[PDB]
Amino acid sequence: CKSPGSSCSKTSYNCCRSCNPYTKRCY
Repeated sequence: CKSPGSSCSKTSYNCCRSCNPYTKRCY
């Protein structure tokens, strides 16, 4: 996956945790 704060987005589900669209980063 990516970091638990990696700059994800809406389609980026590469977070082992999840993607926060408020921070555009993973929770």
